[PDB]
Formats: sequence, C-alpha cells, structure tokens
Amino acid sequence: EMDLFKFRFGLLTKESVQEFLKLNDLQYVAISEDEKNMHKEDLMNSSFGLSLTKMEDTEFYKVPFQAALDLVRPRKVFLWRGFAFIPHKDIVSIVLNDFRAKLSKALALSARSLPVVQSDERLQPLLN
Amino acid sequence: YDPASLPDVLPLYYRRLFPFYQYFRWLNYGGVVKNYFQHREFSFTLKDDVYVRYQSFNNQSELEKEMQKMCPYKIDIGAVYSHRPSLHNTVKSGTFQAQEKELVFDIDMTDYDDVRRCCSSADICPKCWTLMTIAVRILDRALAEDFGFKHRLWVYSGRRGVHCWVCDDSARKLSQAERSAVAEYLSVVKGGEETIKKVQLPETIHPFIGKSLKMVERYFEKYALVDQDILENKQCWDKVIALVPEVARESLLREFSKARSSVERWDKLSSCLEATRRYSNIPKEIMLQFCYPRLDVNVSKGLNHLLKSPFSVHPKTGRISVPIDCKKLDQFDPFSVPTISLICSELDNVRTRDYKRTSLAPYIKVFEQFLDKLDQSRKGE
Ligand SMILES: [Zn+2]
Repeated sequence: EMDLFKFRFGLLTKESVQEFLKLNDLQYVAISEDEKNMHKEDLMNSSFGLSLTKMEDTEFYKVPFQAALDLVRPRKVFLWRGFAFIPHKDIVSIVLNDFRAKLSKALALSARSLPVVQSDERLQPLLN
Repeated sequence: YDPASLPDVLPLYYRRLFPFYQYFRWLNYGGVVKNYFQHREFSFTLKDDVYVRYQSFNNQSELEKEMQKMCPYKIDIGAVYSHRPSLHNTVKSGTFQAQEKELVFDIDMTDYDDVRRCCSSADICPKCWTLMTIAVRILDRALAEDFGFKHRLWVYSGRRGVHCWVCDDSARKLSQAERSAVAEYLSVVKGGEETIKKVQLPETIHPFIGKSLKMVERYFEKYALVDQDILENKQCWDKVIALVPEVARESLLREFSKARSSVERWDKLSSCLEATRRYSNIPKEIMLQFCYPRLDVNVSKGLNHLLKSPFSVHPKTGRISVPIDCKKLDQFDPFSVPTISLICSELDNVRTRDYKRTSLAPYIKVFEQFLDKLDQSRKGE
C-alpha cells in the first residue's frame, strides 16, 4: 500500500498536492502573499539558489518544525515562531509516515473485528 | 568561603531558605497531567561523592522530608518517566522509558578556553563574562523567535557558566531526534582542539546567522577590541592571521607593525579584507569563532540527562544557582551571587517569609514571575 501511495503522490501536480494536503487537514503551507512579502528577505536568504523574481513566482508552506527535522538540522529552511517555511521530495516521506501509522492502527482494529466476518460463508473462501 | 563549612550550613539552608513551594509549582506544572511530579527523576550527590538516582517523591511534603534528611551536596533534575523512578526495579524491562523533559542548554566557560586570554580553566573575570552575556542574548532570541518557546528560565550554574530550561509543553514533549535537530540548528562553532578554522559560512547568510552576527556586533568592540585585546601582541594576532587566507597575511603583518591599538588593527584588517569578494564574510567568521556560543549536543540531545537543579549550592564557590532576569542581564554579576555562607549569616541575624530577609529575595522573585507566566499560559490555554 505504501509503495502504491508513494507512486501516486509522485504523480501529483503541486496544485493537486496542496488540495490533498488540505482535504485531510494536514495543513502544510500555505502562506499568504502578504506574509510572504512581510518575510521576503528572510525567505530569499532561507532557500538555497532562489532568485528574486523566481522567488516572487513561488509559494511556500508553513509546517511545524518537528516534521522538517532533516531540513532544519542543516539550516536550509527559515524558522519563524515554531513553523518552517518550506518551498513547493522529502514531503512525501512525512505524508507516508502518517499514512503508515493510520494503516497499522486500522489493520489492528480489523484483526479485532474478524469474528463477525468468518460467519459469512460467502466471503470466507475468498478472504481466508 | 570555607568548604569545610559546607556540611555545617547545608541543613539550615535546606530547612529555611530553599524555596520548596515555588519548586513544586515548577516541577508540578499545575497538576494538569496526573503523576507528572510523581514520575519525575531526581538525583542526589551526598558527602564523599556518593551518587543516587531514580529518586521520586509523592508530593512536596515527601520531598521536603527526604531532602532535609539526606542533606545532599548536589541536586540534579532528570526526566519524567513512564512510571515512578523509585519503583524502576518493579517495572518490566523495556517498559521504563523517559517520556518528557524540559529542553535544556549548558554553556560552560571552559569550552571557550582556546579563545579567551584573561583567564583559563575554571577562572572567570569581568573581562570574559561578556561572552556569557552574548550567549544568553543570541540563544534566547532564537528560542523566542525561531522556535516560539515562550517559557525560558536562565540560571547561573554557580561557577563557569549558565543553563537554560525551556519549559513550554511543546518543548517538553520533543523526541530525541527533535532535540538533536534543535541543538544542531542553534550550533555554529563546530570542531575540537585540533581544528583552527571552526566556522565556514556559505555565500548565503542564513537569517539566523545574520541576527546572531547583529547581536554579536553590539558587544564585539568592547569585548574583543577593548577588553580581550585579541590583537595585543604577535603571539595572539598570529592566531587571527592563522584564521584568514595566507594571501593577505603578509600584507596584514606589516600593517600590524604600524598599529598602536587593537581597534586600529581591526579597522585595518576589515579594510584589507574588503579590498581583497568571496572572503567578505571572513571577519564574520572570526567574530563568530570568538563570540558565538558552544553547545554540547550530548547535554541537550538525551532525554535522560540530569542537570544541576536551580537554587543548588556550588560545592566549591558556594554561590547559589540563581535565576537571571533577561531584562537586567547587562547588570548580572556572577561574583555578587549570594553564597550559602552569606545567606546563613543573614538568616542568623533576625515562617514562609524568612527568605525575604536575605539577599536571595530578588532571585526568588524572578523565579516567581516566571512561574506566574507559566501559570497564565496553563490557564489561558
Ligand atoms: Zn576572564
């Protein structure tokens, strides 16, 4: 399942990606334009190899710093008030982590709810 | 101060001066989480260097009792575990886990020895304390701006440096990996005694480094050019020459032969470097190598780390580990910090207000303000 999910994420355009990150209340940023202008210089000096105009053409996301460990640790993303401002490869990893947690929990619950299904002969030859 | 007099004074202090009420307010964190104070680890160091850990207590009364009974020379606060440390023998193997602890930093003057000229080892003087004065500002600002930690208690270590306790609920739930990330983010001066150039900034200055250099600049002229006199003679400015590319070194030497003041030598060095552009950050690298705090990532990485308790008594200086008010930082003097002997003399010169008659009072007041802020945050939330 994880493999499949990763592939599908790899095929998502940035817009679609953000849509997904919103629909599931993952809330990984998206900063406003006004706040972006507010921290323009900080953002410019935060992201490596980002040009002024090209930066104007890009939108960042706000994430709790506990999820950007690999970025913060070498100081390649600006931190302000406990949130990192991450531009538009690693994110899939965090998403997958969440997914895996959830899925494991779900499987446990399903194994806990097995007796109700074994009585349905129709579905026993298949599932078993 | 006579350290043979330590065993005489320790009980009285622990009986009539150690602020137990506020101490319990702190470590109990408003009772919100059950077993929070009851699962806290303490460790005691008694006479003749006898060390005990996995000490836990039921409430303030038990703590006051067992402490007044043991009369420990050192008190260290540790993690909050999954169960009570006192019963760690009873917990099934692997089920005894450190779960929460304040995020702590230890800055020790001894780690600055290769770059200070006034003192060495455990000696400190007014000429070198400005380094600590810089650190507290450089670090605390980050902790208040980059990470958003709101409840930060700075404490004098008693002799060589300062500790910081970051006690926000978020900061207490940080994993080991998150702590290591925080430590590495704040850490710039990397390397041991075998490396000469310990700071290599990239072409782009990360905003954090810009703000740390801005903080450094305000103090640099007084600390390095006036007090430390890092360019007094050849034996010292040879180091700074050793920290810059050889190409201009000769050009500098002759100039340093015609300069009478280290401020003049700094002006000359800055001008020469500016004339010489990828090296435009070299002066900043020198300033950082002489001013930026050094952090032992092992102190802050591990959850199970036992750090000197506030209001402890230093076994050698006798000074009290007193909180430092951030606003009045520039007025802080590590040599005027009350010693245990002074506060016992004050105590035997006149129930819950006895400490208000000693020189310890304003520091307990700062601690009380910090705890009031924590209580406001616990309520408002
Ligand atoms: Zn000194």
